[PDB]
Order: sequence, then C-alpha cells, then structure tokens
Amino acid sequence: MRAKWKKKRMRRLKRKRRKMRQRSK
Amino acid sequence: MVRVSVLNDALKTMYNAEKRGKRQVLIRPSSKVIIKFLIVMQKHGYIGEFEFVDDHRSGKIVVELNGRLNKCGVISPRFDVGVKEIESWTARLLPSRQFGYIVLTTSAGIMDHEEARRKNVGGKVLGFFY
Amino acid sequence: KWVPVTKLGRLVKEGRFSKIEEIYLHSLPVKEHQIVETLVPGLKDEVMKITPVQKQTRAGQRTRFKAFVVVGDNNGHVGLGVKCAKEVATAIRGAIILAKLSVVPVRRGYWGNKIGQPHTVPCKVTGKCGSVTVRMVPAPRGSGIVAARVPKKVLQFAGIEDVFTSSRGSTKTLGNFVKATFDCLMKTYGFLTPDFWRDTKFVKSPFQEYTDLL
Amino acid sequence: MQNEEGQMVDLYVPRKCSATNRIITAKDHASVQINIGHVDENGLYDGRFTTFALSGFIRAQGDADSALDRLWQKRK
Amino acid sequence: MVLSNDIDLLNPPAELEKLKHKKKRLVQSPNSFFMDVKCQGCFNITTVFSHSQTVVVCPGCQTVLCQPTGGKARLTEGCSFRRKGD
Amino acid sequence: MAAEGGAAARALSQREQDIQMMLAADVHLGTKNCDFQMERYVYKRRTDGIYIINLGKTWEKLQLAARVIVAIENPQDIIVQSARPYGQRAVLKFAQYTGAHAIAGRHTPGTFTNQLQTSFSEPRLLILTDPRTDHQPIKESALGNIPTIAFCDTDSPMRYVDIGIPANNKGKQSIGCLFWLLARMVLQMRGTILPGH
Amino acid sequence: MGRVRTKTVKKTSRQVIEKYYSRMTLDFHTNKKVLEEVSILPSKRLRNKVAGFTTHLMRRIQRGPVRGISLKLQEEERERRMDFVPEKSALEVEEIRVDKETMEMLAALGMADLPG
Amino acid sequence: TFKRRNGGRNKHGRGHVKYIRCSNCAKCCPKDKAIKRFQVRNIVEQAAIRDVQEACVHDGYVLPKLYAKVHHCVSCAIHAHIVRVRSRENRRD
Amino acid sequence: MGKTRGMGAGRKLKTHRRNQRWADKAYKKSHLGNEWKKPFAGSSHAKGIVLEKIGIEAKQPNSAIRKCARVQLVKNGKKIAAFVPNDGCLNFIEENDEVLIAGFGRKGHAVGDIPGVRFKVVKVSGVSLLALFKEKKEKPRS
RNA sequence: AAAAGACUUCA
RNA sequence: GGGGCUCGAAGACGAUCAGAUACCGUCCUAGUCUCAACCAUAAACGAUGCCGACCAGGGAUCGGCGGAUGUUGCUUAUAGGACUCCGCCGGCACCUUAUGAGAAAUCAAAGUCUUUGGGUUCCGGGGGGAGUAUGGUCGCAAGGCUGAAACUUAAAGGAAUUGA
RNA sequence: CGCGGUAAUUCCAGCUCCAAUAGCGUAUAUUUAAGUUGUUGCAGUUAAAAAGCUCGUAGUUGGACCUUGGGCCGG
Repeated sequence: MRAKWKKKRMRRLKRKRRKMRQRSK
Repeated sequence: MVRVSVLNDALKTMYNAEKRGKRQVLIRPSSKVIIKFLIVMQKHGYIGEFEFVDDHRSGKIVVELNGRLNKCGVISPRFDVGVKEIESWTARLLPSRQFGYIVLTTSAGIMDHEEARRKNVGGKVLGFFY
Repeated sequence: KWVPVTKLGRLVKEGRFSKIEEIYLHSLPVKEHQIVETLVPGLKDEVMKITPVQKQTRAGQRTRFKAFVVVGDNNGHVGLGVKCAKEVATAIRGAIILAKLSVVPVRRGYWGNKIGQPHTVPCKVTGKCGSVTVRMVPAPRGSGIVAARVPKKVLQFAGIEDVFTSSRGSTKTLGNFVKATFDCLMKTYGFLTPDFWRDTKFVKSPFQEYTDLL
Repeated sequence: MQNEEGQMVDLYVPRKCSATNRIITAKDHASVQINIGHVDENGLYDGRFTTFALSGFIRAQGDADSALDRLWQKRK
Repeated sequence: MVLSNDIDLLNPPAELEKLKHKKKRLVQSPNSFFMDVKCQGCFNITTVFSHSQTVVVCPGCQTVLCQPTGGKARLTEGCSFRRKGD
Repeated sequence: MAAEGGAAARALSQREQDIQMMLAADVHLGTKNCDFQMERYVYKRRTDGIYIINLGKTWEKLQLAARVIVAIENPQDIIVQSARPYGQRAVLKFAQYTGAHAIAGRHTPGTFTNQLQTSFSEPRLLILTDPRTDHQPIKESALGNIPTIAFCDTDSPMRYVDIGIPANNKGKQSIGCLFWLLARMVLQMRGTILPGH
Repeated sequence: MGRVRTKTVKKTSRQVIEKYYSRMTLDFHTNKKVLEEVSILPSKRLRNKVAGFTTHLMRRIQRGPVRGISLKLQEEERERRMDFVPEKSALEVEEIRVDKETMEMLAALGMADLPG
Repeated sequence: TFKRRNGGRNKHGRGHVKYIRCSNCAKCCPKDKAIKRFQVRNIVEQAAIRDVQEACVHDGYVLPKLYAKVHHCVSCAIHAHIVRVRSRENRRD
Repeated sequence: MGKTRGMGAGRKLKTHRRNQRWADKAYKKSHLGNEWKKPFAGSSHAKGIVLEKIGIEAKQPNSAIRKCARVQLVKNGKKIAAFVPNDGCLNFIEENDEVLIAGFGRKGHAVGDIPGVRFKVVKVSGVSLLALFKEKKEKPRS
C-alpha cells in the first residue's frame, strides 16, 4: 500500500528534479 | 491437516469450561492419543461411537476432571506429520520434568517415553503431556 | 498493643490457629497485618526500590513516591507491598503492612529424582505482569540463583536456592519488573503433578468450628 | 508425597476444588467451601457432610451454579 | 446445566438432530423418506420420494400428485398420503 | 444433576397444600423468549411467548436448599438481603421466624468487604430476592468468600450465584412465598416447629 | 442563596428530635429552651438556627415518616403491620388452576388439581 | 482510534453505499453515515394556526405539512442539531 | 501468521533469514561493506598527518569549543576530524606530525555533540597522549 | 460564526 | 469518435488578506457521460492472508428447507405465498459476558504461541536518507513496478493515564 | 544518557576509597546478550509488517478400509 503526504510531495519532485538538470534553471 | 493437535487444543480449553466432554470426529493417529491417555489414566474409559456405516469415525470422551483436580494439566501439540524434526533415544528434549511423559511414535508403534527409551529406539514427538 | 478486630483476627491471635497453613487452606482474606505477625514474628523486611512519581495538579505539583518492600521469611513466604504517598517514609510503612497481608506460600519441589529436601520448584512456572515473561526453569543443585541482583532477593524470601531464570519484555521498567517475579512463585499451585493430584477429604472451615467463641 | 530417603515431604497440601477443576490457591480468597449435611428425619445430622469448594474463577465465568448442581447429589 | 453433550447422549431429541447437518449426525440417515401417495383414480397407491424434484404424476391416472419446491414436495389440492416404504 | 439421599424430615416432602401456595403465589411464571442454557425446567413451550416452570423440579431444589442452611450450628449467622419492596416484606418476616439477621433496603458497599469498617459481616449463607438488582452485593460476597443463594428468574443471573431456584422475581406474592416455605423447612429440622402445616 | 442547612445542622437536628420527642413540640419558642438544656452553643444565632430547623422537621414527622428520623412511636406502628402474615395474600381458593406444563408434573406426583 | 465494535463507522460488508449530498454544503456522504432527521412540521406556527383557520373556508382543512429529511456532513449537525456528545455507554444506542 | 513447519519447506525459512540480518548493525557492516566506506580499512588504529587545528563548537545546549584537529590518513585521501582530549593537547598535537587515531567506541559515526568528529586521538608524536598531559613523559625534540 | 499570524538557549 | 445538460483543477474576476494565488463569491476549459482503446494505482480497508478443527450464552434480520387440522388468504377447497412460531444449514453482523489473548484500548477472535512446533504463503526485522538514487523492467504519456547506499542520529512510534 | 554558564560526589590536581592484581586499559573483527534472525525459538487490529482481488503451477502439504486384531502357556 501507499502511505502519506511524504510520498505525495516526493512523487511530484521525483521526475521534476530529474528534468531540472536538463532545464537547469 | 492431520487432526491430532485439534484434539489436544480442544481438550485443554474444554477443561477450563468444566465440560464433561466435547465429542468430535477422530482419525487414526488420533485413535492413538486416546488409548495412551487410558494407560496413563487421564481417561478411565473411552468409547468410539459410530465407526460403522457413517461417513467418518468419531468418539465421545468421558474424561477425568469433574472430580477435584484436573488430571490433564496441559496437553499441547509438538508438531504433526509431514515435517522433519526428529529425536533419538539419547537426543531427548522433554517438557514437564518427569511428572508427565513425551508422546512418541516409535518404530513398533506408539508407546510412552520410558518404554521407547529402555528399548533404545528413537522416533518423532507428537505432543507434550505435562 | 495487639487487640483483634474482626472475627478473622479473633481466630488467629487467641491461639485457635497454630499455623498459617490453615489460613491458606480456608482462603481467609487477610487485611489486618497483625494477624500474620502473631503466628509468624520471624518476618524480615527489605525495602527493594523507591522510584519517583510526579503529577502536575490543579493547584501545584503533587509528587508521590512508589515504595517496594518485600516481607517474608526465607521458607516459602514472599509478600509484596506497593504504596503511593506524597512522603517517602509513609509509603514504606504502608508497604510493610501490605506485604504481610499478601503473603502466599510457594511450592518448593524437585525435578526428576525426589532428591533430599525441596530446594527448587516442582514444575516450570511462569508469571506475567505487563509484557514481561519471567520463567522458572529447571536447574541442577548448587547452580545458585542465576539472576540479576533484584530477582535474587525475591527468590531468597521464597527459599529457592537453585533455578535458572530468564526474562524478556522490558527489563528496564523497574516498577513492573519486581511485580513480574512475584507472580511465578504464587502460580506454583497452578501446575498439575500426580503428587498433588491426590484427593483430600476437605478440612472444615473455622467459621463453623468456632461459631460460639466468635 | 515421599522422598528418596523415607520421609513424607512437601508440607501444605492445598485445597483443590470440586465443581471447578483446578487448584484452589491462597491468592484466591474469593473461593468458598460449601458443606451440605447428610440428614435424617427431623435432623441436621451434623458430623456427616458432602463437602465441595467453588473457585473465584468459576464465580466470574458464570458456570458456578451449573457445575455445583451436577455434584450436589448426596451419594453418587 | 453444565451440558456439552447430553445426559443421555445416545438418545438426543429430534430437534437436536435437526441442528447438526445430515453428515454430522450421531446416527446418520436420510431425514428424507419414501411415502405412498393415494389417488382415487388409480386402484393402487404409488410410492414416491419426498423431495419430488420432477412434477410426478400418478401412473395410471393423469391426476398429478405433487408439484416440486425447494425442500420436501408441496402437494397439490386434495390428495392424501401415508408415510411408509419397505 | 438432581439430588437424592438422606431421609425426609416431615414437611420437607411434597404436599398438595405446599404446591398450592407456590402456584397461587405465581412463582412458576417464567419470563418470555429469553431463557438460559441452565434451564431444563421448561417442558413444552407454552402459548403467548412465555414459559411456565416445572414446579416438581423446583421442589427438589427447595428441599435440598434447606439442608444447606441448617448445617451451621448457630442460626443467626445467615443474613438475608433485599433492596426491593416486594422482597423486603419477605426478608423481615423471614428474619423473625428464623435466627437470621435482616438487612432491609439499600445494601451499602463495604458491608461484606472492608473488614476494618464497623459494618463488617462474615455470613455463612446469603439469600437474595433478585441477584439482578442486587448484583453489586453479589460481587462483594464473591470476593468475601460468602456463598450467595438467590431466588432467580431466568433473565436474572443464575450465573455466578450458586444454588439457583427458578422463581418469579418480577414481584407479586411469589418472593414472599419462597422465603415463607424456606423458613418452614429449615425450622423443620431441630427447630421450634410443630407437625402439620 | 444564603439560607441552606449545613452538615453540622443536619446531624444535630435529627439527633435532638429522636431522643427528646415527647418534650419536643411544633412550637419554636419552647424548643429554644430545649437546646439550652441539651447543649451549649456559644452564640445566639446558632441556637435560633437549630430551633427553627427542628420545628419544621417536627411538622413533617407528624404528617408522614421522615427519611433519616425514626421515633419510638413511628417504629411501633411499622412493627404492628409486620406482625400479620397469612400465606402472604395468595389464596386462589382450594386447589390451584394451572395452565399446562406443571399439569404433566402434578399428574405424575399424585396431585389432583383444578385446571383452567 | 478503535474504541468501537462498529469498525470504522457504518461499514458492514459494503464499504461504500451510494452517495447523498448534504443540504448544507453538498459534500458527498454515504446514506448510513449521512445523518437524517425527520422534520415533519406545520407550515403555520403555534400562534399562526388560529389566524388562518378563522379567515379560511372549511373547518381547519387538514393543514398540509412539510416533510423533509435533512442531510448533514456530520460537522453541520454538531453546530445545532443532534450530535452534542454523549456519555460512553449510551453511544451504543 | 505462524512459520511453516514442513519437510521441504525448510528452504523458505533459510532464504528469508539472511535478509533480516542486514537490519542488524553488526552483520550490515560486513555485508554492505560499510567498514570500507568508513575511513578505516578495518584496522585497529590508523595513522594520519595533521592538516590543521580546528576549533569545533559544541552542539545544542552545550556551549564550549571542543578543540579538534583534522588529519588526512596516510592510506587514503580521506580527510576527517579527530578530537584531542585533555587539558592542553592542542599544543602537544601540532601540524604535520604523525598522529595515531582510534574510534570513540561509537563504531564509526560522528560522536554527536561534536559534529562530524568520527575519531579521537590515542597518541601524538609516538609518545602517548596520556603521558603528555599528565606530565609523566615529555615529547621528544623533532 | 471567519478578524486571529508570529514568538531565542540551558529548559 | 459520439456527446458536452450539469458541474467544474488551471485561468480570470469580488471580498477577506501586509501576501491569499485559497476557504468564501462569480465566470469556466480539460473533464464529468458513453463506446472501442490505453492504464494498474487508492484509507482498492476489516489498516485484521487463505484454508480446517475446536473453545460461550442470547435475540434480531437476509436466504432456503422442515414441522402447525395457527392467523391472513379464499386460492373451487387446498397447497402456496405475506405474517406469527419453533427447529435448522449457510450469512451480514449485533448484543452481553470472555473462559483466554493483549502493552492497553479492545477482541468469540487480535482465542486455542511460553499450554511456545495444524497446513500453506506473503511481508517486516530502529528512526531518517528513501521509497529516492541507480539498474532492470513496463507504460501511449503521467509515471508505475522492482528497489539501495553513502551519511546522519537516540529514539521514531503505539495505547492508556495525568496536567495545561 | 549526559555534565562544565564560579560552594561540579561527572572536569583538573592532591587525599582517601574502590576494585582486578604480574597484570590491566584501548581499538577492530567476531560470539553471547539478541527469540536483532526466531530449527530449538518471533511479530504483522492499533507499534516496523498481508500482496487490490481471484485463478493457479513449480513447490510444499493431504482422509479413512488397508494379514490386522485377539487368545494360551513358559520364564
């Protein structure tokens, strides 16, 4: 199962921060 | 499964109830436990009802208690068949401390702990009589 | 002075009872400590542990103290007193009284062999308080009391000389830990031996034997 | 209860119930002893009793009455 | 009283054999039965199973006999029956 | 199950007169559908959703119960109890007939327990009119090693009160009849009693 | 507000009445004198308080029993009522009139009995 | 947490019923957890009854009452209607 | 709930058991190879050379300058901080000497109150740290 | 009922 | 694709607000709906594996069955059926005690594991890092599934209890 | 775990005491403790922990009649 808002925030940030190195800015 | 454990478990909870028996279906390794009880006089009588025509076999028990003290303080299983955990005549783990006996199916047949030990033949524990 | 209040106190002090064995048999509820003192003046005290309690309360803090005292002989008799009071000394005094009320006998016995003179426990026996399991475990003689400081003391009052003990659960909770050890010893009269399976006639209650004198 | 070397040993043979089945402990102050006298015509006929005990445990289980009723017969 | 099992186990009441399933019984049998059902139109009376299942008709007379239902058969209109079989 | 042995005292045997009082008083009127496992005493379930109690079975219990009361040499040590006004009538008159002490009205906790308290009681037997309402006194007696006999209806707890007598604790003449009969029986063995009724 | 009876007043008021009762009256003025005889109360207002409360209670007693006050005279009345005892008001008239169940038992107990 | 034999709250082999929306806020609620209350009530008043019937044809009429079950989001019921709290034993009612 | 008791089923219990051990610290140290990740090789002691004397402030309700020195291991490139215990000893250490360091008894990891200080000083200049503060022995010249 | 947010260390 | 009534992320507006991007008000797109396709996740819950036997009283209700010269029915009469019943298989669950388990709250199962071993399977094995990093795998995409470690640090967490 | 913010039984010296004693500290690895590896000997309602669900294999596990039961002597 799936827990709490820790995983909710980090889900959104999971692929965003991978793509924030291609973007950079 | 194999019944065996079910009889032992049912016996001790029924003692707390103070019932004069519970009556249940029985099998062939659970024919054995009842006859051993008779020898060490937890039972002074046992009867195997309807083992003749019916779908199953069974036996109502007439059981010691309804007296003063319970005779069977504890009986609790120590593994059914289909497993490898094994003792020898020298290996002997035990419960109780000699007040009780350790139920053992030996080579010849089911006998109590002292009988098997003297003959020097090992086997596999069925349960722990305290 | 002595002075017995209650029918129960009258029976014991006025020499109609000679033994504490009788009291246990007929399950007489002790609540006055003086009763047990007359038959057994040989009881020895021992303040085991004092541990702080704290409140925050409606007008100021009101801090109490638990006091553990075990009173007993060294011959099958343990007794457990726990009292909470705002003063350390008062709690200790009360705990001595309480311990005497709660004296309950302990079976010493043998393992395999009938040996010479009971010094061990007849059976494997367990006592539970909170989550802590404490186990009386067969041991050969001359092993000593194999326990930490505090469980040794309890078993000295019990008169047991040789057992292994092992405990699991929170050992660090001082309050509960002392309580857990007591229960094992009292629960000795809860385990079936063929030796005690033997049927007795039933002694007659002092309430019917001494109606006139009460 | 014997010893290896003669002597009857282990003092305080406890009470031990009848209707309930289990040892009557010292802790169990709740437990009770019921004496029902054997009777003759117009007589209590004391000095003859059927003696029974009842645990504290059965007195909470609710089986206390039921168990006593079975045994209450004067001779069995 | 204290009863688990009866004071006379060997003869229980029929209501306590209606408790336990057919397989579970002390003395197991069909609780179902055969019966002879009686019809004016036929000279002889026809033996029938209690749980009809099929809409059984009497052999000679086309009167009917009973109609089936979820348990033991629901007899239809004016007919009579005795409960017997050898 | 039921007890047999001994010799019947005199009036302890059944009479047509004795059954007449009990059935008139309406002791035999049991409660409705609710009915404990302990009750063998129904035989045929009676119309309008109620069970009546076999009074021949009840007779055996009453006859036996008297034997237990008088078996302590000194008669005063038994205390009777009743909060209820119906049973208060029974309690006071019972105490008059026999040695027995009465505690009428509210029980008050710490009478049976709390030995240090002045109101400490030791009784050999306790008779309660209804253990259902008097449940709190049952608790103190249970801890106090005092047996509790009670006249019980089936929805009243025969549970954890030893010697249950199927009754009609609801009210009417029923409670008073039970105590009246009990008093007559206990006096029958070595008391003030006279032959006849 | 103000004029509620205290615990000290409650205990004393019952006690005085119980063991002075024939002498005691409904009259306020005479029962002030009684409290001088029975106790020393140091101030004036204490005497008046107790005297007033007791007389109110005396009225209630002579109009129905009071919960915590029992007198010799009232106890005697209760005793007289509880000396009567027939069957305890069951009669029914000779032979009972049972309604099955017990019918089967009574038949095999050798008791005739009426039914209904 | 678990103080309840009732499990979560009104869930007995179902988990989810079929949703009503509150009269007050329109939040979805399954029917058994909704809180419904019978407000069968007159149009008039206490006082108003008299006035209408005096100045109307027919003896009293019948008076054609208003019937509404009122749906709450739990929270809404707390502020006025029937929740109020309780004592522990009476909560099993 | 209960564990399998069965003649063949032995295999299930064995396979699961190994995984559990990794939660336990002692087995984890070997299995992951965390010992290698920690600055020591697995050695009893390790030697470094003093880069600097650094004055590390104490954490949270403790206030004090602990006074440490950072050493770079001879074996590795790894720079780490080690505590100099005892009165003086900041003078006795000195830059560019060989210092023998050992763990705290924390078995790796920073001590807690001194941030990032993984080790403590056993001896400086081959003498014994213990001797020097006590004034039992004196440092050799050079 | 919508106007109600912050607030050092040992503690 | 059909289809877009309703409502309605974002946006855009009014108050409130130092900010208000919100609750709250107003406009409203995707979407909501349906169909063929993707997808694979939820507090997808009973936070409670599946299966079997046993240990405890009682009343409802759902389903079927059995027994009533019961009621209603009036079915030509009946049988049925709805109703009242008692017995009963298998239910969803409640109720009250719980012998017993548990840390307690509670629980006829969280019992029958210290009386330690009924059969089978899955998972956890301090808290964080981190459910991420990385690789493999998959997905149309979102991203999922599988899933570490460095490093940090002494408690995280539960239930009950007493204060505020 | 904690102490040291100036009368610190936690520091630094001295004294005195404890305590192993020709031996003792310290580090790393390892065994015990640790039932933290659960064979012996675990937990999963709420603390870490039942897969969304079912089918279902490899694999484990699996009922009963079953030349077995009874009788005699000897020591």
